[PDB]
Amino acid sequence: SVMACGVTGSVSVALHPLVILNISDHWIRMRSQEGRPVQVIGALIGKQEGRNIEVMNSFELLSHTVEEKIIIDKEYYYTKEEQFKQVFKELEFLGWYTTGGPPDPSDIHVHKQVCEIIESPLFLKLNPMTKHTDLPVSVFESVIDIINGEATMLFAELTYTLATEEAERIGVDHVARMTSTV
Amino acid sequence: QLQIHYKVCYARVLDYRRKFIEAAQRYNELSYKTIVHESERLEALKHALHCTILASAGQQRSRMLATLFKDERCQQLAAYGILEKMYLDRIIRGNQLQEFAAMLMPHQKATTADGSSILDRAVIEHNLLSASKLYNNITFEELGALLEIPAAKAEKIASQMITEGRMNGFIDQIDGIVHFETREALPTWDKQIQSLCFQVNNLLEKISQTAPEWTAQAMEAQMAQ
Amino acid sequence: SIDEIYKYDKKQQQEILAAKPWTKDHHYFKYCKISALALLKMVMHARSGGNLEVMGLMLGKVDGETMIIMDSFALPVEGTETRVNAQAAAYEYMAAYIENAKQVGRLENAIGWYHSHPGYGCWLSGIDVSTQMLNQQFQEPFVAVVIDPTRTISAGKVNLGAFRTYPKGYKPPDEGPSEYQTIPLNKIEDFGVHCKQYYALEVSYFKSSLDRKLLELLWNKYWVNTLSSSSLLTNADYTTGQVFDLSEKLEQSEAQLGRGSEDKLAKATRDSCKTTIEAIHGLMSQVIKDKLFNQINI
Amino acid sequence: TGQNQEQFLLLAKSAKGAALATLIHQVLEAPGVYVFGELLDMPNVRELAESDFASTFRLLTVFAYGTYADYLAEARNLPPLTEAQKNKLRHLSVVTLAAKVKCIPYAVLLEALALRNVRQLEDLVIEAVYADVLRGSLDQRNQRLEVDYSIGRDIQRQDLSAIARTLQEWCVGCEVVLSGIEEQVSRANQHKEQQLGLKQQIESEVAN
Ligand SMILES: [Zn+2]
Repeated sequence: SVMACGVTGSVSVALHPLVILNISDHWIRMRSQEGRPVQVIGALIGKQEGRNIEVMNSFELLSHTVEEKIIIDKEYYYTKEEQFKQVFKELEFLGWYTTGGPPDPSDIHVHKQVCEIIESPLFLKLNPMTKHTDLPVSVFESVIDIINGEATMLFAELTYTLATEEAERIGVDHVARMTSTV
Repeated sequence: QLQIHYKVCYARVLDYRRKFIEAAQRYNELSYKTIVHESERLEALKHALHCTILASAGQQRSRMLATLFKDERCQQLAAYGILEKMYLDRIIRGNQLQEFAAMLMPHQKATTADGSSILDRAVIEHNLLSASKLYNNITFEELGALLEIPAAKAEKIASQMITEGRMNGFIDQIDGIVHFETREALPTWDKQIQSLCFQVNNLLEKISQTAPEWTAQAMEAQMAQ
Repeated sequence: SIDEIYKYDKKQQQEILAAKPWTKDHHYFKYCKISALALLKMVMHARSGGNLEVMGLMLGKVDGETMIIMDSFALPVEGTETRVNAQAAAYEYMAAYIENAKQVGRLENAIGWYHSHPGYGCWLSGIDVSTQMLNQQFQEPFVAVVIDPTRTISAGKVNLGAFRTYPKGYKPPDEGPSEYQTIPLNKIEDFGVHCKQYYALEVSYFKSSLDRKLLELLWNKYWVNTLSSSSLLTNADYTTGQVFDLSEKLEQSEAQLGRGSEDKLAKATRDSCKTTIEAIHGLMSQVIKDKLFNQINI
Repeated sequence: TGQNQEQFLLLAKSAKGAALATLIHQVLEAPGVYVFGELLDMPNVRELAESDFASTFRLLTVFAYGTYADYLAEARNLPPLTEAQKNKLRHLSVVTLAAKVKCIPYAVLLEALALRNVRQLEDLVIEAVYADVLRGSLDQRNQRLEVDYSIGRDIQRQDLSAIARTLQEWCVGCEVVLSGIEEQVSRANQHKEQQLGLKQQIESEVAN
């Protein structure tokens, strides 16, 4: 269980449910194409107001595997950024997402690559094969610590709330319900 | 080693040039180098922290404050108190600044006009903004007393910050009171309801975590009704 | 199988595009299936425009008489609602977006365009009709989706329509119920001129098995947001704007009674009813909140 | 508190009379430790009650249940406290006031915490908000403290029922609101259908 497991950080992440559906759809579509569950990876965009981070949208990222390690295509990201900046001018790259269980060495390797793009990226993990009764979404920050003389990166989990957008609430409710004025 | 000695010198030159955010970044990077002795890595971190505190207020400085606050090693530094307090938007006392000012080199105590230092003024402005988060409104006499400045200066700087758009509020000069952006009424009621129901969810999750047996036993009773 | 619709069959799509059954019938396409993802993204984009019209492209496919929308994306264009084929200015961007989408496994191609009508209902204006007629002439199969984000919020129900135009010269058949919407006086003339040049598709929504699971688990915490909505002040300016319009409508209905279009007062009465009913529903949620959290004591 | 609970419970199970008596003076003079429910319920600290260090147990009882005024009334019996401990007990007294009412006037605070000027009180409320004990905002003009959130201190085994007495009072409240909707919705249909029916009668008289 190699991660931080100590003091809290920013602790102000507001997540929009659009992002959860984006990631679900990404995983469902890749699973449909390959006929088996596939780990999917992408970018998280939104706003940062001081220590409050608002995760508003997301998009799929391109990657390759060199031997056994996952490499994010950085040229693809910068191209995608030039494209999302035209329609979401007020939004910024906040971090990345992937699917699976608790964080692992591969997630740290990729997180370091994302750290080459932005200073303090968030990491969101979604478990589409959950056995439990709580929403299988977790958010993490990275901390850089020294253990036995080795300066290493670890994840620290952050608590998060769901967004309070009225139109989004009605949309989500309408989707969840799927069927007089009063 | 010689290459690292240059890098240290380069950071020091930036420090001495008052390029504090750039110096802080270079010092911070030096603090990560495992080939450098632990004591000197911390000296580098301390230099990064001091330069970040002294840096001009803004996004790059705030991002570095966040980077340093996430670094557990900063808790071994005497200035951690100050770091934490500004990162968390807390009011910094004269006494705490006195000690920090004693931690600085002469060149780092640079003064703009009539003897007043950049840091003196930055701390007042930080404290004004921090006070705006504690109060809905406050008198200039009290605000001055809390910030350890004359009441006229508290009014003048508050007035400047409001005009400059760095603080939201308005001033009543006859009653001698500054009013801070309250954001009260009905939206606050909705936010308090959210806090209450979030407390409800946390309480249910903690009941299920600490005792799942009774949680299931009482969960079946809801379906029985 | 809930997830069967997510399977993309390229050859089957090519076969349908080679067959072109829509050329045999101008009422061929009757249904519009929209993914929960595309709905949410379009409503979120529409709300993000505020009181200004925005537009985007929809990615999807066809299946018999049904048009399927899988995804959508915003276009960085000016002149939505004023420029015919405003989307054309984003041609280059559309080509690159789709190219990049194909790199990450988005296989569905352009199926239509969406745009917003903030506070003035779902229908096609003259400009919209010209745009959709162009799209159906050169880009068929294509559909036009219109969303009112403002009315979605005020009514607490999603305000969306899917439309297809008739070719120049072609007349619709006998049956046209036309579900009534309040149209403001600055838009009603153009609405009336073009309302018979297109038809509305039957809209339905879908989500995946995982979406289903995740939305139930989201609800286990998202219920808090339903008891803290505050809808009366979020978009207040809308109801005050509608009342202004209602007042001018009533002025015209008074002029109709003066000396001497088909009963303007009844229309205005249904408008005032709708606006008031929305307002009272807002108060209903506020009173419910007051009953639950304030009237408790020690 | 959370870390300090385990950290001092580890020492509590491995300590004797005098060491526990001094440990009480160490837990009360430590930042973040505002709840002493697990520490007061220990058998090791139960031995100190009615013994050589009884006033220290009474001091722990005041810090876990009572207020600063209760300490002032029994200051001759209770052991002396430093400014940090006096502050902490004042913070907890403000929490008790905030548990009673949402908007606390300065007068009630000045009288309950035994303070002379307004800034002392304002600085104590700042120290409270900064130690994550209270949440809220101060109003100077109306001389009132607006409390947004206050933590739980008193455990109260005997008075626990009162919590349920309010919880049920909320439950019943919900049970009314729910039923209300069920009825109103029903009425909203009961009218609609009726009206439709009536319209269908009027429309049937057009043929005549
Ligand atoms: Zn339009």
